[PDB]
Amino acid sequence: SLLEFGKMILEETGKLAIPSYSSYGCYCGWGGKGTPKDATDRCCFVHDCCYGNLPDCNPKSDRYKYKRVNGAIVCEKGTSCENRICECDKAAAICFRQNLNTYSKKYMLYPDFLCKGELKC
Ligand SMILES: CN(C)Cc1c[nH]c2c(CCCO)cccc12
Repeated sequence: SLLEFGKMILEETGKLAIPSYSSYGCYCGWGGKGTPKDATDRCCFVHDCCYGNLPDCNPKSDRYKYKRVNGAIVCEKGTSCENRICECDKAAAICFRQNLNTYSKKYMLYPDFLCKGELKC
């Protein structure tokens, strides 16, 4: 659920999900169109696509458990939807950490009309 995804992001990057990653670029947040603006936005695009592979799951409200083995994020065994949601979130969190160096505040509250073009998952 968003509760877990948020904690995961804070732990990884030191930034709070809202508002560092809730209105960033074209895909971090509501976002569903155009070309991702940068690497961080690409993390959100892939994350959206990952959720897209689970039509009968509810990633926003479905809660899962995960532990930290010294750095490493380890998804704990739950229902199959829970396990797959967790893997999607874990990947996004790592992708965010990996691209912290290029995160630009000029992409926060990014305008909708500038999200142009198209990209299939
Ligand atoms: C009520 N509320 C705050 C819902 C909400 C907060 N952050 C969200 C993200 C962020 C995911 C982008 O990385 C995606 C989809 C929904 C939400």
